[PDB]
Amino acid sequence: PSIYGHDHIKKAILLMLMGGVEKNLENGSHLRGDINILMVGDPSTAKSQLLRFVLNTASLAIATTGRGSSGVGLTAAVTTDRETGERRLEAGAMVLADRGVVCIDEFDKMTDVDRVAIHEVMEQQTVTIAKAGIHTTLNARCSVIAAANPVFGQYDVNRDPHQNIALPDSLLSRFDLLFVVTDDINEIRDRSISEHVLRTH
Amino acid sequence: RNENFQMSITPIKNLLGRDAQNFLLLGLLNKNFKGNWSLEDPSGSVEIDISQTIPTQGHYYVPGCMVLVEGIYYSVGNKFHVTSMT
DNA sequence: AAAAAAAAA
Ligand SMILES: Nc1ncnc2c1ncn2[C@@H]1O[C@H](COP(=O)(O)OP(=O)(O)OP(=O)(O)O)[C@@H](O)[C@H]1O
Ligand SMILES: [Mg+2]
Repeated sequence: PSIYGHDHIKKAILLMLMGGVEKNLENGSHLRGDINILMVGDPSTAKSQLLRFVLNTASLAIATTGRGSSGVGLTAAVTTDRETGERRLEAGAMVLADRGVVCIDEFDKMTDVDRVAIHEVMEQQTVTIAKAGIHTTLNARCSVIAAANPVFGQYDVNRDPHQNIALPDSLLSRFDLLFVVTDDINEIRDRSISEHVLRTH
Repeated sequence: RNENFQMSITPIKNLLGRDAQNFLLLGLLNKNFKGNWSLEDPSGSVEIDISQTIPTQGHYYVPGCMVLVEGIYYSVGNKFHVTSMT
């Protein structure tokens, strides 16, 4: 209730938290069941705050940032057990978030290499690890919400949408909904949001 | 301290964000640098409108005297369309 | 096995 505006963003969040049913076929393999939402906008437009709210209100979710994560350790890791002395897999960031939702900040600022992990997971909702003699397919049917800022400091309305976003088209095509948010200067809305924020504090 | 006033007046500066609403104000009525009549308050100043002003007779309206102004604010420009002065 | 710093292409 403390976020002014963003009505349809809230509606999309509500539809995402309780998304559609998964369809499986004996011949059609697998059909994706949830919805992913991506947001891009100029700074200070309440994206991280809404993401934190979604994290707090969700039944199961994991917090992740683009710069402070590595794709190899984000899915599965190989470590040795102290008792037995053998090596066994450790679940990654989104494996723990199976059937949950994963929220990522600074999505555009993440290293390009790690992005392939998302390219692996969001494709078929299954991550396959093959390293040091371990062969297993791990299930991960999580939904991913991300927020990234454009290449320039502020969004350019007069420019091509493709050149405003640093991410490649391959991953952008997977996300169902693209939302662009800008803080247009308007004295009426400035007064309204100012009195609202002063009410909050 | 007046008995009648217990309606409330509003500072000039708080007129910036709203429009199409009537208000009561008071301040130094004088001429700005450009040459128009304006109201000055410890908060700010605005432009006035006189073309449809009905005064309270029996008063010498001279620049430099505090006057109670009633009218509607408009944000198309910065014109406070006055309807009465007392 | 996996993270982080350095010189050279
Ligand atoms: N509509 C709004 N209602 C209330 N607060 C808002 C609104 N829009 C922005 N804010 C405020 O903007 C501030 C900036 O917060 P935050 O950094 O999370 O936003 P952001 O848009 O996600 O920024 P960034 O792109 O830098 O991560 C917050 O303190 C938040 O309260
Ligand atoms: Mg933020």
